[PDB]
Amino acid sequence: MRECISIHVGQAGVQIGNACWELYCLEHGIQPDGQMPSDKTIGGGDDSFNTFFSETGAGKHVPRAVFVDLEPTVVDEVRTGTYRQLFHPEQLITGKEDAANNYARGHYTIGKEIVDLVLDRIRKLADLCTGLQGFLIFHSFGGGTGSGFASLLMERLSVDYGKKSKLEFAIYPAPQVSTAVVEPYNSILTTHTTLEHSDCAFMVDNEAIYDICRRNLDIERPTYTNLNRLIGQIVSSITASLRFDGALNVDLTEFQTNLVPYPRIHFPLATYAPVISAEKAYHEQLSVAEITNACFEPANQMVKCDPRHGKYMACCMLYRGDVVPKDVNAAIATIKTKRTIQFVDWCPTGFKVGINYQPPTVVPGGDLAKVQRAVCMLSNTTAIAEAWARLDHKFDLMYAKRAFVHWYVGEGMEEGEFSEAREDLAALEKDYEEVGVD
Amino acid sequence: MRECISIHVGQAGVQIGNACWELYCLEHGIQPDGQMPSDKTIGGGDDSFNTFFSETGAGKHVPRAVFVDLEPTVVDEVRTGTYRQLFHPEQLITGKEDAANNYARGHYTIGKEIVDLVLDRIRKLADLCTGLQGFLIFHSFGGGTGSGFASLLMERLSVDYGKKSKLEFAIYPAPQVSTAVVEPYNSILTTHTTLEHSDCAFMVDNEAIYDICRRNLDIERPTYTNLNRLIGQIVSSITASLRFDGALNVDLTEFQTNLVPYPRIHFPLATYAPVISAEKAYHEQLSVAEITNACFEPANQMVKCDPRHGKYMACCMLYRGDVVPKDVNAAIATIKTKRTIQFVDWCPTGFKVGINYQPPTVVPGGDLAKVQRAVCMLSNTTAIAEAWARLDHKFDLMYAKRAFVHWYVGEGMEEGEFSEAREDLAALEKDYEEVGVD
Amino acid sequence: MREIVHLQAGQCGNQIGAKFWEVISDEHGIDPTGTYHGDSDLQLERINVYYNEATGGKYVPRAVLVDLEPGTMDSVRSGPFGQIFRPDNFVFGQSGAGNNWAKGHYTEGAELVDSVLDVVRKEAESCDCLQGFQLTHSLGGGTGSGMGTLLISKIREEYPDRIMNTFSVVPSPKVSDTVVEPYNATLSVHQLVENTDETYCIDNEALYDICFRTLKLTTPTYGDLNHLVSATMSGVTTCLRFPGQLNADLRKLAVNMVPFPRLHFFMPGFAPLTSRGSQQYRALTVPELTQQMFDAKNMMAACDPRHGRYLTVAAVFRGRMSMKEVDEQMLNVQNKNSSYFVEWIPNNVKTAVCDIPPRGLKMSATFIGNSTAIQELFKRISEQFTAMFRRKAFLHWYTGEGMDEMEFTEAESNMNDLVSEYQQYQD
Amino acid sequence: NKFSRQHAAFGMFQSHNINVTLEKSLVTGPDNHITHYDRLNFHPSYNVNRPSICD
Ligand SMILES: Nc1nc2c(ncn2[C@@H]2O[C@H](COP(=O)(O)OP(=O)(O)OP(=O)(O)O)[C@@H](O)[C@H]2O)c(=O)[nH]1
Ligand SMILES: Nc1nc2c(ncn2[C@@H]2O[C@H](COP(=O)(O)OP(=O)(O)OP(=O)(O)O)[C@@H](O)[C@H]2O)c(=O)[nH]1
Ligand SMILES: Nc1nc2c(ncn2[C@@H]2O[C@H](COP(=O)(O)OP(=O)(O)OP(=O)(O)O)[C@@H](O)[C@H]2O)c(=O)[nH]1
Repeated sequence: MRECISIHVGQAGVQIGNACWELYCLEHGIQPDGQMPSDKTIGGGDDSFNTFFSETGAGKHVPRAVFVDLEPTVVDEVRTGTYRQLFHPEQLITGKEDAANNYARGHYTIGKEIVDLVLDRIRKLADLCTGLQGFLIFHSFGGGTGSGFASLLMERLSVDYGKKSKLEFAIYPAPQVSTAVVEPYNSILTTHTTLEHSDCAFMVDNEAIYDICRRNLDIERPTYTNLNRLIGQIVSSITASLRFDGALNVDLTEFQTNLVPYPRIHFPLATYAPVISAEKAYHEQLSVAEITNACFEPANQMVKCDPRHGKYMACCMLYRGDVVPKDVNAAIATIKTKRTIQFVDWCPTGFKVGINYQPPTVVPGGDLAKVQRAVCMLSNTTAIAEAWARLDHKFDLMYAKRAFVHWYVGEGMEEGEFSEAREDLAALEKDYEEVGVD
Repeated sequence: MRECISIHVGQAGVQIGNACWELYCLEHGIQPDGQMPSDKTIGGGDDSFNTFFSETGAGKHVPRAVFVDLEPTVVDEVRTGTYRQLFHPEQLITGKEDAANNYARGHYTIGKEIVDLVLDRIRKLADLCTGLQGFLIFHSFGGGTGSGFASLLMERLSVDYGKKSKLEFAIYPAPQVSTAVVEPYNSILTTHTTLEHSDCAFMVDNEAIYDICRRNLDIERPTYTNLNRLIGQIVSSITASLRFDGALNVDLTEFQTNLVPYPRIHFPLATYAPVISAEKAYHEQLSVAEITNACFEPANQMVKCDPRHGKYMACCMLYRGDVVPKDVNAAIATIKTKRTIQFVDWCPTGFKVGINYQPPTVVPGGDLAKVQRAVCMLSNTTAIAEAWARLDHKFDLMYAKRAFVHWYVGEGMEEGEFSEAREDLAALEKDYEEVGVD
Repeated sequence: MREIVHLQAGQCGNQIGAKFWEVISDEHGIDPTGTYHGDSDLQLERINVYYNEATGGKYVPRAVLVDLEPGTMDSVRSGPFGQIFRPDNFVFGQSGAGNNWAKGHYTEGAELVDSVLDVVRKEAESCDCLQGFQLTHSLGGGTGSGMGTLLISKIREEYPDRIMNTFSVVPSPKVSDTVVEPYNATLSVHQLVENTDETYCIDNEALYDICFRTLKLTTPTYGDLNHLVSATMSGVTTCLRFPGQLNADLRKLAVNMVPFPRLHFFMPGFAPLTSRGSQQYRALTVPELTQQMFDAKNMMAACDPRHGRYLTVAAVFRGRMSMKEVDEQMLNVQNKNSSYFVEWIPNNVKTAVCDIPPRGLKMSATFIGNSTAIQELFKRISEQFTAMFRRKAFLHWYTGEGMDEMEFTEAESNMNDLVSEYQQYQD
Repeated sequence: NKFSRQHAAFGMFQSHNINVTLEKSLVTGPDNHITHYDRLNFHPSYNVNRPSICD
């Protein structure tokens, strides 16, 4: 039927799994035990949860996600946390040794002996499910364990299964913040390995998530959970099409086809418009028209790009809640007539609309707004080459002065793979400009 | 439809905004919370408030005004006041640094970085409304913050929005009382800057307001609370045509067309006849005759201008309450027969009548009278040139010995702009007598 | 699971390790006798990184004590926590040290290395998988330098896959007491550079200046200095034992501090240090801590890197704080002094946040420094070495044990190589 | 003179410290942050007709 499997890699990938799964359990009314009240929704496991959770004859929900990491610390505390009784013990794949930010350490040293184990999980996950549309991969480019280990498995998931989709999401390297100066090295090591297999990559950046937060959420001191609630809300919206229905129902396959123009580049940008504090929405009103402009205001994008320096290619809006096509179609009719918005003239149409009637609910103990008209704005533009342009100069210097390799060549690599990825990147910008060249 | 936006610039011009909004919610019966009783008036925001407030589906009436300020003290205390929950936080534009009465400091130093946010505010108010007849600007000539900041925004809103009306309301400087000696400096500066853009500016003086109160209202110790309610009533009367109806309905556009004779000079004087104490009204009677005589009594004006030294050009009477045309037209005809009243022979007719059936009410815990027949007397005469005649000999002495110039030139200014004001004023008076010259 | 076994060497390391372990014991809530009083579940869980389990809930320290002089060990044994230590690891020699570097490196160690090798390998098999080892000793110390240089060499080949954490104190530059200490230091550092991977440099004069500066109590004990330095050593080790949104592994750290192999000298940095009345005169907020932790006066290792520039900086933050303040503080300090960093590497800051506050304060941090301030250090010892080797003073002893001057010549060249090795990279 | 010497002990305070500092904004709003420079740093409100930087 209409279901998928989720993958969370790295301690950067696991808390968001905790947070998002903490979110999904709410709208379904999932109790910490796993069972509903005396009210009847249990059976062979076919209801609201059947796409996310596996509430079999035992009567309690089994989320269809696997948490994989290389350190037992953060996985044990959640194994001793709140929802551990739902969660499957060895679906919480732990590790005893770390890759130490090294892509190849998590790609050669320990990955070999542990991917077979996670291969056992996925097939025992795959056999039980029926529809198996795709995989929800959450990771990080600057992954101490997220980078290397994910790259190997997606290769093995690519080679064994090339007929279904795979959905990757990673925090993008911060444009001017670097908590690691080997975060650069592994980044294009990951991307050059993933360009030839990945289907569609969605990225976010923490700083502008914060920049929004202390702009309109009014919180100068957010918590690390708030970021996770925001991004957890983001995926909740994109999965709301899966869960519920609306005026039209759209699937990840359509998003795959209609967004990415050509091979290689598959890197669009998401954005959620109704991000505001409760007291602000308290005495103000929201409708589709103004939030449509709001998601089109550049400072509301969580990626440090000036769209005026680029050109628009694709855009996707998912209207979750009470909306009607009338004001929607007129409003989007206006945005096409706008002149500052510079789409490429190749595509007269570049928009994908998704209508869902369900109003997005508030998380208990939350900080978000009270939204009945919501949208996550998936879009891809040509203003993204600067980020890789921002990168390559950070790299050409360091590789030239040839830093940290004694760590890398010390545990067994050579410089050829570091070389190949640079023209792989150099292919990207020349690709990115030539598609920008009309 | 039929609506306008209010602007209150200056910590002087904010408590007057506090009173009028407080007054307005009364005749509408707006609870301080922002919701009506169980009576059904809420909706998409379309009723008596739709011209004034914005009571959308949220059910909270939102005043259509922006409170810009440069010192956080007064703006925060009202933000801790009674109706602060009604008020929108960032239309109470709080302030951080002061212009120190320096028009130029407010016009240049801080005004640049704030106007965009105000420009951000005004377009959001301009975009939501439909009729947008004009703007209600509350300011002051001798504004420590009112002077400089009003001038910059009106310049900016003139260049982008020049098709709607601009209603200006400022305290006229006290001819013999000077709370600041820099006050004449900026006051003429505003006039020469505002001569070429402002649409309709209405002035008033507090001393004569104080003169009135212990004459007929019989209070030797009033307060701003007493002062602001008087002007707050005044704008309430002129806006009563906007809310209520009558025998005929008139609008600011008719006011613009019919009051100002010629370009440049657009400076009429307002008056309200049935100013009287409650007990004096108690055992006496009001009718159109005596109030017509009262409104044309020279000492009933709030400006130190004696009509028999000048000549009338424009006059308008706005009857709010239970009045018949029979006694009015006969009375004004007898007024036309009057010989002391010396209108300019250029205009055979110079009166604009406004009839409204709604009786003006009293304010709870107030000091006004209980009036059935009221009139706002906005008129114009040539007896005003002496007011600018007073200012020039006030200024010309100061400029010749160039006192306090080191402050202004110290922060980056010169004498040419000060020079331009004097012939702009000299042009202003020389126009005054030639139109007076028949 | 990955654990650590400690080595206690030199007559300072005896003093150091004694304070080092008791601070840990008082932190984790075990009484001096050893019967743990259950108070925190997390420290109940992740104490196995350092201690093993004995009978009746006794947490046996996995540290090895080595010396030659019983009285120091007798004082250590009679200490408030000597009972938590075992007679097993009490290994020593029958000889008076004299603290000749040569006797401890060639004569006395010869019959002592075998036993201590047998010792350390028994506790090595006692636990499963190490991160590595750490050593407290002195570079100018007499007896510790001889034993350490011997053992670090042997542990290199037999486990070449772990951390060679060395923790040595630099003697006072103004006075070394031991006149032959410059010989001892120059000998020691030669084999230190290739064998070790990590080294902390500590100096008493700066520590004395700390009492001059913020302790403000005129006459402390050297144990008080031990208390201060143990807190710094404990602070960096709080990473591994405690949970939180920080990466603790020294490998996760060392690859981030070390650009090139010759880098092993690292300079500590600590967080709020407070005077008599300023405990209740301080508004504990991150900006003041970041100001305080980045104070040249707060520095305690060698000297002020003001004369040089900053290669790599890494600071671990302990307490209930958040990533935004460190981020905005990092932007501030980056924009504050970008020029005083090296254009060689930007973003040379590596931040870690420990959510578990210490016992006694909530907001704290530890910093480790890699700058160009060590030139003054080994340049100082260079003139000492050249002057004392100019006329071969105090040499007839060292020739007696069978040592020759060619060792000194090629050793000094190694330090002279590091002089250019530091200078060329920055200057 | 008890407080004096117990204060006058040792040396007297002197700034060899790292001159760290954060430039603040000209607004009290915990959301808007604009200085002499970077005056376009604030939350953009939500316009309904004209999109961002229409002109
Ligand atoms: N996506 C995501 N990123 C996080 C989260 N928490 C922190 N981060 C950021 O993501 C980075 C994590 O990258 P890595 O350090 O390589 O993580 P790892 O590969 O799983 O292994 P470690 O280095 O041991 O943590 C950190 O530097 C954080 O800035 C999170 O919960 N989710
Ligand atoms: N509009 C108004 N004016 C007042 C009030 N009370 C006194 N005034 C007069 O209005 C003038 C205020 O002008 P400014 O001092 O320039 O006001 P500002 O520019 O907003 O800044 P401040 O100097 O802080 O008041 C004073 O000189 C008073 O004579 C009041 O309640 N409302
Ligand atoms: N324990 C201790 N050692 C100190 C102190 N101050 C300086 N030191 C020096 O720290 C050095 C390290 O101790 P060890 O390495 O054990 O010294 P050693 O090998 O026994 O040899 P000697 O220095 O000749 O006594 C010693 O050499 C002392 O000179 C102090 O206050 N306490």
